[PDB]
Amino acid sequence: EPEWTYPRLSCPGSTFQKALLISPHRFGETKGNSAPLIIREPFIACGPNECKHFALTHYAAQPGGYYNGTRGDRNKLRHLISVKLGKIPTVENSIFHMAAWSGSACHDGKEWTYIGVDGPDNNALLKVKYGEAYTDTYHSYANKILRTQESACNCIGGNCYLMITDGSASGVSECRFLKIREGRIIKEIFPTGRVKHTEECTCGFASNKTIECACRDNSYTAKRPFVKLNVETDTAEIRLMCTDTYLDTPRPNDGSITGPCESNGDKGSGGIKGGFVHQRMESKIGRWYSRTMSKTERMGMGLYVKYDGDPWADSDALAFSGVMVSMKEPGWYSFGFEIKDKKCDVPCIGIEMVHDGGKETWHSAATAIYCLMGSGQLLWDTVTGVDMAL
Amino acid sequence: EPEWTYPRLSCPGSTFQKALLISPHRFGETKGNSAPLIIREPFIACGPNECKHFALTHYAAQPGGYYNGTRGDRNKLRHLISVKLGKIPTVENSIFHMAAWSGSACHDGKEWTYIGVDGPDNNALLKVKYGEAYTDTYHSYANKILRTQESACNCIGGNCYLMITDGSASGVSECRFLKIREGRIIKEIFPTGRVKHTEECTCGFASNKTIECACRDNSYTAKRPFVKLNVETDTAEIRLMCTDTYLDTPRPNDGSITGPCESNGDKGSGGIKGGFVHQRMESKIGRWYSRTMSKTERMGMGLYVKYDGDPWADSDALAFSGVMVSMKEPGWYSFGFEIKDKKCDVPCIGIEMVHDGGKETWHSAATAIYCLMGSGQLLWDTVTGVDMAL
Amino acid sequence: EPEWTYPRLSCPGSTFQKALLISPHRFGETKGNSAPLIIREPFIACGPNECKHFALTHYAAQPGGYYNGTRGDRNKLRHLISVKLGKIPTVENSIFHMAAWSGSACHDGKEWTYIGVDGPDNNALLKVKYGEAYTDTYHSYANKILRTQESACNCIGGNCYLMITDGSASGVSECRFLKIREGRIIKEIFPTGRVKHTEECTCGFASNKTIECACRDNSYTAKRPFVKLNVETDTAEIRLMCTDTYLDTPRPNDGSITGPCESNGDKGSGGIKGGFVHQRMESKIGRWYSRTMSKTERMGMGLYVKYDGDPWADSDALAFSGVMVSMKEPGWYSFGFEIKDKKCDVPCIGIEMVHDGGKETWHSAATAIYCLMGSGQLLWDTVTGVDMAL
Amino acid sequence: EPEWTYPRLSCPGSTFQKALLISPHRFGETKGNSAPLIIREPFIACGPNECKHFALTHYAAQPGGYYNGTRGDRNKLRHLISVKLGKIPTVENSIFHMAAWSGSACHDGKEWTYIGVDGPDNNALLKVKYGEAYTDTYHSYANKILRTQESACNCIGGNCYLMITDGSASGVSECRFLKIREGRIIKEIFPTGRVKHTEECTCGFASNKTIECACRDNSYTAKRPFVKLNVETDTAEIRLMCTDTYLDTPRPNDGSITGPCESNGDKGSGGIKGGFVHQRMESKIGRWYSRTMSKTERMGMGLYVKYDGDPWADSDALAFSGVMVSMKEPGWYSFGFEIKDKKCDVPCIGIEMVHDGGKETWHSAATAIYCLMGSGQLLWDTVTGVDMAL
Ligand SMILES: *[C@@H]1O[C@H](CO)[C@@H](O[C@@H]2O[C@H](CO)[C@@H](O[C@@H]3O[C@H](CO[C@H]4O[C@H](CO)[C@@H](O)[C@H](O)[C@@H]4O)[C@@H](O)[C@H](O[C@H]4O[C@H](CO)[C@@H](O)[C@H](O)[C@@H]4O)[C@@H]3O)[C@H](O)[C@H]2NC(C)=O)[C@H](O)[C@H]1NC(C)=O
Ligand SMILES: *[C@@H]1O[C@H](CO)[C@@H](O[C@@H]2O[C@H](CO)[C@@H](O[C@@H]3O[C@H](CO[C@H]4O[C@H](CO)[C@@H](O)[C@H](O)[C@@H]4O)[C@@H](O)[C@H](O[C@H]4O[C@H](CO)[C@@H](O)[C@H](O)[C@@H]4O)[C@@H]3O)[C@H](O)[C@H]2NC(C)=O)[C@H](O)[C@H]1NC(C)=O
Ligand SMILES: *C1O[C@H](CO)[C@@H](O[C@@H]2O[C@H](CO)[C@@H](O[C@@H]3O[C@H](CO)[C@@H](O)[C@H](O)[C@@H]3O)[C@H](O)[C@H]2NC(C)=O)[C@H](O)[C@H]1NC(C)=O
Ligand SMILES: *C1O[C@H](CO)[C@@H](O[C@@H]2O[C@H](CO)[C@@H](O[C@@H]3O[C@H](CO)[C@@H](O)[C@H](O)[C@@H]3O)[C@H](O)[C@H]2NC(C)=O)[C@H](O)[C@H]1NC(C)=O
Ligand SMILES: CCC(CC)O[C@@H]1C=C(C(=O)O)C[C@H](N)[C@H]1NC(C)=O
Ligand SMILES: CCC(CC)O[C@@H]1C=C(C(=O)O)C[C@H](N)[C@H]1NC(C)=O
Ligand SMILES: CCC(CC)O[C@@H]1C=C(C(=O)O)C[C@H](N)[C@H]1NC(C)=O
Ligand SMILES: CCC(CC)O[C@@H]1C=C(C(=O)O)C[C@H](N)[C@H]1NC(C)=O
Ligand SMILES: *[C@@H]1O[C@H](CO)[C@@H](O)[C@H](O)[C@H]1NC(C)=O
Ligand SMILES: *[C@@H]1O[C@H](CO)[C@@H](O)[C@H](O)[C@H]1NC(C)=O
Ligand SMILES: *[C@H]1O[C@H](CO)[C@@H](O)[C@H](O)[C@H]1NC(C)=O
Ligand SMILES: *[C@H]1O[C@H](CO)[C@@H](O)[C@H](O)[C@H]1NC(C)=O
Ligand SMILES: [Ca+2]
Ligand SMILES: [Ca+2]
Ligand SMILES: [Ca+2]
Ligand SMILES: [Ca+2]
Repeated sequence: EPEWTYPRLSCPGSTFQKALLISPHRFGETKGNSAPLIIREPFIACGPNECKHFALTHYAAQPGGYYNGTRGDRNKLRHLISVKLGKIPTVENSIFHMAAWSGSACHDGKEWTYIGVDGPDNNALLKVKYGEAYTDTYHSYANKILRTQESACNCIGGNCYLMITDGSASGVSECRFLKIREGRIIKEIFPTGRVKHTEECTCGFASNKTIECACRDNSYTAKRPFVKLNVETDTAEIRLMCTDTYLDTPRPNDGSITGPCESNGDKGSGGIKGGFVHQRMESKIGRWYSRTMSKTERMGMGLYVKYDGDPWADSDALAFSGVMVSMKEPGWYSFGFEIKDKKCDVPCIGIEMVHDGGKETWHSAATAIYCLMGSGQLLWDTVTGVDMAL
Repeated sequence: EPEWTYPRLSCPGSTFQKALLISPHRFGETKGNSAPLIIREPFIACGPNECKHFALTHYAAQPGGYYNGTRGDRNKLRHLISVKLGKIPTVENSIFHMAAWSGSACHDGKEWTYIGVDGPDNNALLKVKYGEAYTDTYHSYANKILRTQESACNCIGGNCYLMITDGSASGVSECRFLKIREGRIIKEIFPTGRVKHTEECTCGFASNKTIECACRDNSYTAKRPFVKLNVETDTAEIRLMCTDTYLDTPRPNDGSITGPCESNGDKGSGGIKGGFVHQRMESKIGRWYSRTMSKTERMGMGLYVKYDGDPWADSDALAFSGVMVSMKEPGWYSFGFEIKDKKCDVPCIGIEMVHDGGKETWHSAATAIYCLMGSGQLLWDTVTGVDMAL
Repeated sequence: EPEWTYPRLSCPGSTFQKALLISPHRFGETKGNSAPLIIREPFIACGPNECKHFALTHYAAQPGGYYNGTRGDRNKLRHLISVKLGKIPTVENSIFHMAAWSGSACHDGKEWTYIGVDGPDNNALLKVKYGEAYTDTYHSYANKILRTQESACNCIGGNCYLMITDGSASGVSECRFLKIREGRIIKEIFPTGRVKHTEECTCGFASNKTIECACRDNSYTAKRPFVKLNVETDTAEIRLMCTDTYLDTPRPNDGSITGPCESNGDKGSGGIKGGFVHQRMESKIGRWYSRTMSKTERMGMGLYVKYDGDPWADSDALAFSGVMVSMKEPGWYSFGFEIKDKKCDVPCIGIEMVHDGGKETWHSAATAIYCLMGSGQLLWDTVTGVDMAL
Repeated sequence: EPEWTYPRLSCPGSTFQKALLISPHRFGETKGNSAPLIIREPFIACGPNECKHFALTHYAAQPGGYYNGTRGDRNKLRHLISVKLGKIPTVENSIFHMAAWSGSACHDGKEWTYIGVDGPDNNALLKVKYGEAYTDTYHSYANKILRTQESACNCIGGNCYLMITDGSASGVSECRFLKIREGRIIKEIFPTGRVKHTEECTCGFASNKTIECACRDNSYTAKRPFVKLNVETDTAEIRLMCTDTYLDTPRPNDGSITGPCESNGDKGSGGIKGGFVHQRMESKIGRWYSRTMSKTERMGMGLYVKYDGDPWADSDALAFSGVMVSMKEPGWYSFGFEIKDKKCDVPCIGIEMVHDGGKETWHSAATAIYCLMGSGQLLWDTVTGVDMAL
């Protein structure tokens, strides 16, 4: 019989390495006979036995004749799909969980919870599934596009925690946290602090008592807002990441934002979902982050790390760990997830690599995975190997 | 070991919402590489661990060369098929249960029961299959196209109840109920009351004591015949629904059929199978129905609910719960099924959205899913997104 | 924990009915995107939990460019493949058990045994697999094409019995029986009686003590040789089926072979594998057989039945049960198999329907299934629905 | 719960026979609708319930547009993949374990261990994965293409032994052995003796005490270096095989290398990985090897055996056990693996049959399987049946 699940100490290791590429569109050419789903916003969640690869499909394959509109975001056809990690997400392999143009998922130890937001922009609806059953919803509270993590949610003792948000992308977007248990919302958590704009949060456990998320401010700053959730007291505070190594895109030169830690600075309009995962140690806490190689475009992806301290107060640059994606390749969304080993947890970062040929062709993505493994320096970058002309 | 299942209290919730679209022909294009089966009359039936998506195929794929005939109903090629709900029903994903040009299925908590009618129009044969084995048959009794539900049948305590009917579709078709147990028919129940013409009943549990069916008079009325089946005494009775919200298609204007409740009215000729599903609470029962948005065409699909009362006597209009399919998309057969959550049941409605381009091109169908979830109003509607020309 | 398996009493029923068609080539057209394996000699075997559909593929799909040679029999590419019954045997769905141009399989209650013969004609080799492991072989003893049942073998108390044979197709072919236990040959059984030519035997249990097979004489008679295996004493006798209803193809007019029961008669050169399954009752034994509608070509397929008596001595015509395949459709190999219901066994007959366009096109087959179900007369025939020009 | 596995006595048997052909490119034609992966360096590794078929893909299918590069070895796209043995390794059937341009895997009785080396030629990285989790890494030690077995590694009592090597392939490559446990490297074993150049060892258990490896000197000899690894003391020693039946390709004429056993000889430059597998009896051990039928080209594959004796000292020619691939078909890499039967182990040899049409067309491979089964001589040989022009 299955127990609830808890964050365990991390596995030993001092560096990340290239783990695995999932590039479906290597098989999307017209010469071929394969049918990979057009997707975006991939993310991964692992339970005690499998890891699932999730995405939002446009309900189209390549090749096909429904490309037109695949470079949009919300519509009545977007679905949350998954396959077992390491399987190519195709028409036959994928499972379609629910209609949703925004999503999340997480395993509590007994069951999968699936999260999908759909509906009209002025009144969207967060839906929840526990296994195969629809169990609860949540309503827009700002009437300006309710949306969620695009990342794994996080469960502890059967309590699953989920960031949601609502409000103008180019203005105020106050996020809330949901406390979900066996598919049903049992508490809403309103953060305090710097709440102006928080979205597309990437959250993991820093401890058995705290969740941390690095988030996106699409409006005011290239600093990432940084949430701290206290799971023992069901309360949350958000302050900007003080680090000179600004993690959003677009962004100014590192350390060029003058003033106190909460200062917004410039080139802070727009943003990108960023990767963040915890290395939990006995007397240490490892914080691993990812950001675009370009300060302006979605190209390349870098790995950064900082042990200990307070991300709210420390202005120190993050340590640069290595190049995961070269600047000559697309570097879009990235996310954190952990694989459950037998006795310990393995932290990993995934990378969405979008094939963008403009609005006059199909628009989709591959997923690069990096994971904490062994000692040394990160050794090799990743390429999609896709030529969109085929 | 497993035990027999019984209807449970429904899960908490106040409105339906868009769950899931299964739209195989989104990958049905010449430009592509997939092979979705040409099907019609879909329905869903869920068990303690799996929900299954059934349909009647024509034993052809799109694209393919065997379109001719796919706009017909009965032939030697038709087979009851299924995929796990959420999977695209393609040549490879599908499983072929039996030859059938009319079907049903249901889980008793121990095993799947599958039901398929095939054979000549003047001597059809209902076949029962329990798991992998074929176990019993029922004979035509009117020699006018013996036929069954096209929706999930209903199992309580190992006993599965099923509507069957036989007769001219422009005249009399007195239906019967079969009591099946572990694949074998143990009692025929002959309903009393308004028996002139019943078919394509959508049935579900109103309690541990009563099964209710909303049906189709293809001959005499636009009101749906409404079966109450007492499961304790194995007796059944039919009267027409009194509600001014007439549920068949075609139909006249709401509340325009004058006279006592049993009055047939104008626009009786013709019909369509309608969604019906139960919401079982503490000491009240909600009844959820679906009808096409057009009075005469198979376009659109609206949701309606009515808590309590006797459906044989309540002239009251049903409450309009929302638009599931717009008047600009096809709305064909609809059906009710329930999903099993950990401790309670989730009431759902499925809509068949047929792609119809005439007898000179392929003729298949998508399936839209709406389920009780959360509170509020029903928000978004469903399109199939299919271009029948691609 | 699993027990060994034994023949149980049959399920009640007095007639066969059309159960299920598996016609992969409905999806083989060039307009399509599917890839069904080119196969022949299909057969089915069921264990306590699933039923597997077996065949010998030419290691080619349709469409493709390896048709040339698919109208042959033995080569270094022929394999024994299977899928779960009701699944279309395609390149992806099928599993490849072993190289073999002749085969058999059966479940003992704990495990699958697979049988495949390959090698050169003058020295072929019978191979055995127990689950995934190759466990034993058997050698040609006549150097003239060692070959086997093309049908399910039969297990009792963990002992699986298998017909094999060797020798000229147009001359003498003395069959032997193998006693196999957990993948290894533990006894060879040499029949006595009329041993001149016995091949492609279709065997089932007539009792907990006897196996009966109806076989093919390709050389001397259109009567089917009829084996009786005694499982309590590991001994076997073969005599010709005395019945006027000659079951082989080609064949003379019924009852036209004058003389004693063992008389060969004419039109007895050549032959066809014929279907045969037992209806085991308390005080009765049902023997169900199938034979071509044509007396000369492989067209149509008929169902016959006789209760009780001695098939060695009785000259009475078999009772005609109905037309399974019309004479306007191909009727090639047929076979018997039983599905295990919960408390009882269900007898069924399968029919190989070859698409034969000559040697200048592909050459493959679909499988029609009929099964004992309910009372009355067999109601409907089967068609492949395939146009080989597509 | 499961327990650790140990080598068991082999099953009874005296000769190998043709088991199974996996030839994906039989469905690789333009005329068709399949998508087999372009792979090379296959190998098999079996566990207590499943046997897995591994390969290194180039992340492309046939037909497809990414042929260019598929005749190379190392690039960022290469991934270790697998299907259950008997399944066609296509885009949909496959699972992508990790990025790797050199690989291995093995089961300890509790879990799969997967091994993949990727990275720059001058700083490769071996990655260890235990089930779903990445668990450890090993670094280049010569900065000359760290690389591993390309065959199953070897687990006894939870300890998995693996050969790795690093060095110029036209010079020195002193190999090492890694002792892995539950994904983690717990000891490096540095072999003594003839260490000049070892690589691509094919390893297997000779007893509960000793692992034996037949390897490849790509530089100095056509004799195979032969590792004896004592598993009790974790020490290893290498000397060359003395047998006149030299096993590398290219090679000179048998018994033409004159001198003591350690003598290198002519035609040392170049090499190929060879099949090697153990047959463990009461108190004797058979050693089965494979070598290409041509002295200089990668054509054909023959089987050889030698019961007992010391392979470091036995000048005796090995007994020729048969032709598996004719001199008219490709014979590339070969490898040994064992299948687990109920109470004993089944020794097997796998052959890589590469389809080579030059650097201007696709470059992939089939896999032939031979296993110990029954007695006699080895009968039939294997073709792949592929036309590289289709
Ligand atoms: C239609 O009819 C069926 C059959 O009667 C009803 O199903 C039963 O529903 C009741 C609840 O109404 C169930 O009783 C409960 O069982 C709980 C344990 O879960 C399992 O229990 C056994 C094994 O322990 C299993 O065999 C079974 O399948 C259950 O899944 C108990 O924990 C509960 O007891 C607690 O609750 C109350 C106080 O709140 C008290 O009884 C106790 O003091 C205790 O605190 C509870 O008794 C019963 O198990 C169900 N049986 C079956 C076969 O399903 C349907 O509810 C009914 N539908 C209606 C009425 O709409
Ligand atoms: C390499 O090393 C391993 C570990 O020592 C050996 O594996 C053992 O092999 C022996 C046989 O040589 C096994 O002993 C036998 O166990 C049988 C039962 O099967 C299971 O037993 C237990 C549970 O009962 C399980 O834990 C285990 O995994 C087995 O699968 C017994 O029935 C046998 O006993 C009978 O046989 C003889 C007489 O013939 C007597 O011992 C008894 O009187 C009795 O009649 C038998 O003892 C042992 O279980 C194996 N262990 C493991 C962990 O696998 C390998 O054989 C060895 N390889 C070599 C030597 O080549
Ligand atoms: C916070 O989450 C739980 C809080 O209890 C921690 O998990 C638990 O960890 C303990 C020990 O780490 C486990 O207890 C036992 O440990 C002994 C060794 O002393 C061992 O022999 C037993 O077999 C047993 O495992 C306990 O089972 C485990 N529970 C679960 C559900 O995992 C967790 O480590 C904490 N997270 C941290 C510290 O980051
Ligand atoms: C020949 O095969 C076996 C020979 O024993 C028969 O199967 C066995 O049948 C008996 C009864 O049919 C089963 O015993 C028990 O029956 C009682 C009822 O009296 C029931 O309450 C028990 O639960 C139990 O089932 C026995 O279990 C069963 N064994 C197996 C392995 O199936 C079989 O019926 C014979 N075949 C014939 C007669 O055709
Ligand atoms: C809706 C606001 C938000 C910020 C602009 O848009 C996101 C940015 C997009 C992006 O930056 O690539 C992709 C996301 N799919 C989108 N989210 C939704 C719900 O549409
Ligand atoms: C045969 C009577 C019945 C009522 C008109 O026909 C149904 C009409 C249906 C319809 O109105 O679309 C299609 C159904 N598939 C068909 N059922 C059968 C068994 O043919
Ligand atoms: C080899 C003798 C036998 C009788 C002519 O041939 C069978 C007849 C063929 C047939 O009658 O259709 C098909 C069988 N695949 C074949 N068996 C083998 C092993 O090739
Ligand atoms: C790099 C040294 C080694 C020996 C020549 O190369 C091998 C030659 C092999 C060969 O001879 O065909 C192909 C192997 N895939 C390759 N291995 C790697 C890691 O590239
Ligand atoms: C459809 O089939 C009928 C016969 O069944 C045939 O007469 C008709 O021409 C076919 N239609 C087309 C468009 O080919
Ligand atoms: C293969 O790729 C190289 C560059 O990587 C390119 O120069 C060459 O032309 C390509 N070959 C073909 C046949 O296109
Ligand atoms: C698709 O783009 C076309 C241009 O090809 C444009 O006319 C239209 O806005 C879009 N239509 C749909 C259905 O997406
Ligand atoms: C296939 O048939 C061709 C004719 O197209 C003939 O030349 C030859 O005998 C056959 N070849 C193979 C490889 O089967
Ligand atoms: Ca920003
Ligand atoms: Ca009507
Ligand atoms: Ca004959
Ligand atoms: Ca050499």
